[PDB]
Amino acid sequence: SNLIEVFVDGQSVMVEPGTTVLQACEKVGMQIPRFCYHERLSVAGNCRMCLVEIEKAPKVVAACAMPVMKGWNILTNSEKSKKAREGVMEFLLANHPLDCPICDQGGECDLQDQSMMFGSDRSRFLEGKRAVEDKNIGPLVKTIMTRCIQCTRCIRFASEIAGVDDLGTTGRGNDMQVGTYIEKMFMSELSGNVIDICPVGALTSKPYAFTARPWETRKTESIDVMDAVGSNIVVSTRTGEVMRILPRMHEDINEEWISDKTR
Amino acid sequence: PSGEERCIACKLCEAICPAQAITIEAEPRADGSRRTTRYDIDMTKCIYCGFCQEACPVDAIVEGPNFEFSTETHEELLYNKEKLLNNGDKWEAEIAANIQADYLYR
Amino acid sequence: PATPEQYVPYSTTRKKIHEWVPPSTPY
Amino acid sequence: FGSLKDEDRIFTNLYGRHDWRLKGALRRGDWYKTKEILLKGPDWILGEMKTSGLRGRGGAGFPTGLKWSFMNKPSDGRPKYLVVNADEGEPGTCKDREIMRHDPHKLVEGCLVGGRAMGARAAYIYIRGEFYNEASNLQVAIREAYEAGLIGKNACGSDYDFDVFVVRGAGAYICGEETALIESIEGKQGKPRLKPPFPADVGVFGCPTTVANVETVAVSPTICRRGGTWFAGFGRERNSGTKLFNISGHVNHPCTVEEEMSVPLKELIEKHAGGVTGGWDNLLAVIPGGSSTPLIPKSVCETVLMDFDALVQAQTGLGTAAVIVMDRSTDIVKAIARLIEFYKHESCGQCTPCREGVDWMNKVMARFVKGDARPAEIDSLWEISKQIEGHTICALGDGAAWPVQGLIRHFRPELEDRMQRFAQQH
Amino acid sequence: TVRPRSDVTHKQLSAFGEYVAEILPKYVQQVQVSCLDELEICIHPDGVIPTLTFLRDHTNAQFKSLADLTAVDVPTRQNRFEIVYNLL
Amino acid sequence: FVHRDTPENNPDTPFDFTPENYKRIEAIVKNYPEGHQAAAVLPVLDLAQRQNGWLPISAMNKVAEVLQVPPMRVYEVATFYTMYNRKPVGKYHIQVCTTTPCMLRDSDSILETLQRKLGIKVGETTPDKLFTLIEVECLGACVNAPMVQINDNYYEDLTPKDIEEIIDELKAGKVPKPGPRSGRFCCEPAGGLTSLTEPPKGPGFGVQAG
Amino acid sequence: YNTYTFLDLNLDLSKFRLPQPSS
Amino acid sequence: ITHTGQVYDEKDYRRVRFVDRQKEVNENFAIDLIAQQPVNEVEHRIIACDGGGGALGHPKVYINLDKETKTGTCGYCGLQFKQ
Amino acid sequence: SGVNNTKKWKMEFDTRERWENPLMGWASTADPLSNMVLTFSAKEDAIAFAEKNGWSYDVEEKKVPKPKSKSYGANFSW
Ligand SMILES: Cc1cc2nc3c(=O)[nH]c(=O)nc-3n(C[C@H](O)[C@H](O)[C@H](O)COP(=O)(O)O)c2cc1C
Ligand code: SF4
Ligand code: SF4
Ligand code: SF4
Ligand code: SF4
Ligand code: FES
Ligand code: FES
Ligand SMILES: [Zn+2]
Repeated sequence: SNLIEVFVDGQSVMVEPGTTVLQACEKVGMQIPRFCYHERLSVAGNCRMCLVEIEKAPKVVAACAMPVMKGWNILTNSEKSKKAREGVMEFLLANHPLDCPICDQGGECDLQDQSMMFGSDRSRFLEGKRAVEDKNIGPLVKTIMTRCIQCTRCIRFASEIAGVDDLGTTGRGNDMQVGTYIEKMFMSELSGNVIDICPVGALTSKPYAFTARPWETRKTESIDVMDAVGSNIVVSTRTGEVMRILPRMHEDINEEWISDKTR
Repeated sequence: PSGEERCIACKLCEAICPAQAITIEAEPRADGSRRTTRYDIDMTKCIYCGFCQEACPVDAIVEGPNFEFSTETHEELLYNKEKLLNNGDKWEAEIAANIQADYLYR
Repeated sequence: PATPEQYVPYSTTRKKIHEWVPPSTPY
Repeated sequence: FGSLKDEDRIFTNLYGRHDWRLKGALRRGDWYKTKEILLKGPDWILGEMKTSGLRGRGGAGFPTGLKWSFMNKPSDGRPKYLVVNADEGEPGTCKDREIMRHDPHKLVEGCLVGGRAMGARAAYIYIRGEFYNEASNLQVAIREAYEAGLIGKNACGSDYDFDVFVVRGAGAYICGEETALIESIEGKQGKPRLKPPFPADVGVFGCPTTVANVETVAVSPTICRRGGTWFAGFGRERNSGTKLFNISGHVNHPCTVEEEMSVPLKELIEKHAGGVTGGWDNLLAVIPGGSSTPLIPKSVCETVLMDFDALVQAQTGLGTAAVIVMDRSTDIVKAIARLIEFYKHESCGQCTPCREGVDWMNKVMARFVKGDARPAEIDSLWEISKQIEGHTICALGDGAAWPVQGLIRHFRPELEDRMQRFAQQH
Repeated sequence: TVRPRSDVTHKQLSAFGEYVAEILPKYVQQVQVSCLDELEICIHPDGVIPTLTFLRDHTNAQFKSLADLTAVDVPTRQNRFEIVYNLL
Repeated sequence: FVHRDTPENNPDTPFDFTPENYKRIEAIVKNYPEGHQAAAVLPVLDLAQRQNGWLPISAMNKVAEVLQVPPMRVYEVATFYTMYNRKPVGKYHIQVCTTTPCMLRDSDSILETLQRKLGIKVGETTPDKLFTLIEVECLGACVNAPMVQINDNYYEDLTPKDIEEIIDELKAGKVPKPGPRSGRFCCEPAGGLTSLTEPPKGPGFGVQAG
Repeated sequence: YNTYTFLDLNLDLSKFRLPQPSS
Repeated sequence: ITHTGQVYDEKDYRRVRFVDRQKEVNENFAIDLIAQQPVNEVEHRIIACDGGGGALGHPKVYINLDKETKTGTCGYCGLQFKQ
Repeated sequence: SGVNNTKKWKMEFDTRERWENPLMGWASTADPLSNMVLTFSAKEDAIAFAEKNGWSYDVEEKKVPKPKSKSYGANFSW
């Protein structure tokens, strides 16, 4: 029994050594607001939107990369870990272009919600926003990347699930642009998953560009017939015609990913 | 003014329309732009609550000062995008004065 | 500062389906 | 206290005036007890630094001995390594440039003396790419040393093996960070890693590694060869030893003097270097540790001597101990404004706070210099500042917030007037 | 944006909730004063006429008027309908 | 940060390390642990820059090949560092330090003088392609706050007239005595050393039995 | 000094450097 | 035919509707009216587009007219801007 | 990536005809029980309701992600 004991706001759960602070909150049931952390993608710590405060500790730690130690009580709803989110969300939104009624990840945004639940009622950014230059990554992914929160999920997926290391970060400072330095299309199977994995609607699907909006889509859980892996999928139908097929998780068969063909 | 429809098919106006009256199926318009191919009100379901004119982030859908538009038939009330757009190509001299008159209070 | 112009509705939708057109000449 | 004796000044070749080369170094007698020291034991070397109580000579201050002690743990089959960062991007750190241009051997034997303390297989020295000249001087010095057999396998006629390498920096201040340098060596983009995997346990090429300011590596051999306690006496309590002080800007004779630590701030411009240009009353403010540390206004300048404990009491950091001085003719607001411009052109952008936050303060700071921004905005930059301070992956966001905090803390009335000035002319 | 509330009420009513629970131990299963400062005495269905009679006709608790009787239906619960009687 | 292929700057241009350069290439690698040729990128990319200042997309791709790394890797390294130039810099790339330490020493004062002398805006190459001026950040020689770096020359304590002498020497002739100007050397308290004048104590001195 | 001198010094100190470990 | 097609096929029985009647069809197609507009030349790399108004126009988005190769088009007005 | 909409068991009915209104092109239907998504709190309480009302059920077991061990340093090994 190498369980080590750690407190989630007191629930005092016991966890394997080496579980991240974010993971400790999950078993109690709490959710750390997170961007740039995906379960099957490497921890990167880029957003730091997950800062929490372990007890009687000097500073906030990143729940995505901090291994929980013995008897650290995590305080996920403290007066501090909320100023550590009320102030990060201030930043992600500051350089963000307000085109939420263009961003077809309208109701499918992990950045409006977290703003709308953990972030701030107002804005203090009275300055000028930035803009990046839309490029062509293919005929399947529409990268309106002025939306990008530089969360580097895309770069990792492209390098750890699909082995195609074509995507990458270029430039430093606020100028960092996440894309393909030369315009080479991201041609690979497993390509469309980037859409599903970018929480921002920077790069989204070009065929399903503007045909719908997620609250309307009635979602029926079915199976992939295009290939013999039989990947689980959810067919999103509106008023009786299929609008999009996106993956639903099956640990054994398709664990959150589906092929470019069956989407 | 230029002549470009203001509606960018958000679906921020049937998600609130409580009478469930609006269906705005859209496409990329072949300019690369984003516009409706479909828009609808069933004016025999609408309640003139104006939750569509205050939600529209672009001031596309408004609710004009007409109230003499009675009809002898049921079909003349299921407005389409072209009985609302040329409708808006009619009262725009009379709408904008009232928008400009109440924009501050809103 | 009886009329024939009656609004009539549509289905302004681009028909959303395509049937196989059978082969023109036989085999 | 002060007036460090030349007989106690470690970097005797400072200012050149000697042969930075080996024969000059031999007259310096830098390689005098190297064989003995290594022979004594690694444990003997760390005992010497623990007794010295030396603090980090780089911007961060930590006990040098404890940091080296961490990777003194038994090897797990991965070669342990030494990384010496000769990058000093911080403004006013010409401190290190001296030890590469001159007395390069001081650092070469610092490397092997330090190497056996951590049992490092080899040491890589990351000099700033800009210092092409400096890079040329050191490998000439490194080449001399091996030719002698001072370094290499069986280095200094001893069982121990060491190899020293020089790595080209490429104009990045962040490459100076403890971890980011490691990534630069590894050849990936210079982006810091998180601290959970501490550099010692996970490292350059995934092996245990340790990073030291070049000054920290350089003084080791002399602290051990000479009496470490000898050095300890110079320091104040936790603070200890002489650290090079660079005074630049608004002083009659700007220079880097390795005078003793714990120096009254009023004394080092007045006694050595050059008295503040225009008079000691023409001092709008002093930047003690370089751009990262908050500036202190004259009122506190004469009061606190230069040592890390005294400065943290003062709310400022000894850091690289780069003294930047400002007279009353300066625009306090535009001065700090360019340091925020210094950080927007330089932060890696890996972390959300620093990326947008530093750019956000840059935009507000530029408006503040013009005076276009209203008075209420000034405290809002306060609040933006601490959001960046505790949330950043590395310390640079820590560093960007402090100068902003200093300007609001002591010069809030002046910024309000610039606010007022623009409002009046409309 | 935080309701102006009186703590006097929470306490006073909480105290009545203990009073009712003591006077009728056989039918009351749980009494709780919510944070909206309102009181809820949850009674076994058999206690519907006893509990309401005590409240309609007790000097220290006269609850003469029935504001409403409604039934929330939580389908999950075994006993789905939750008849609720609000009295003044 | 996007390489839109251009006839001049494109994959078409052929880049290959001179027989001599390739040699240098290997030297670097061995410095790094075996099977870690990947680290050679920065140093190697630097020799591609040494070969040619332009370092076009073709040159980066070549580096990837030599070190066996993924091109994007190399592209990311080149974009992150200012030392590498992805555009053709001028023969003499003059970089003026304008951080606060230098500014307070009228570093900017130097700038105005250099713009006029080169008769060109700050940030671009002279028509002659002779010099390129850029407002670079701290160079680490703050002690001599007036300062400009010309292809490693790294001059210091420069005054309008000082730069004047220097720019003329670059324009006609070469090697214009690169280094400080006032004679303060490197970090000399201008008035006097005030220290280190006492002779070296000699080896053994102070050993104190360590 | 010249552009290739720093690396040529490295070219020269190759032998000086003993072997390097392999993963 | 409406700006979005919709034209009924001759055989479509859905044509009776317009008998003794007609078809509501807007003659002012926005695909063309917006093309009958001058590309807004600008000096700055990035430009705003409040929709020609503050609170009476469309949400304010900054467009990157950085490449003459492409005239940025605010996703809301369809206005092309010529660097 | 929000997991708050995958915690309560739902009982939805079969999908029958969704067709087109000839006049306006809207989607029409004759399945009265089409928009019905009862929400329970456990398999046990959903099977009970369906059996209670005489409907046929097709229970599908829950699919919680298994624990996958994540470490920051791991990506630095060589
Ligand atoms: C943005 C940034 C830049 C830094 N630059 C340098 C530098 O140029 N030189 C340096 O010695 N330390 C620098 N540091 C500090 C290092 O992270 C590290 O703490 C230090 O090099 C350790 O040296 P010491 O322990 O010998 O003091 C920097 C830190 C940050 C966050
Ligand atoms: S991503 Fe698209 S939706 Fe989410 S906020 Fe940015 S714009 Fe609005
Ligand atoms: S694209 Fe989507 S995923 Fe890739 S970085 Fe920008 S946001 Fe994160
Ligand atoms: S009308 Fe206003 S709200 Fe309804 S879709 Fe068009 S734009 Fe969005
Ligand atoms: S007004 Fe008519 S249409 Fe607009 S929202 Fe209320 S009901 Fe729906
Ligand atoms: S989610 Fe923890 S680092 Fe971004
Ligand atoms: S600021 Fe120019 S020398 Fe450091
Ligand atoms: Zn617009």
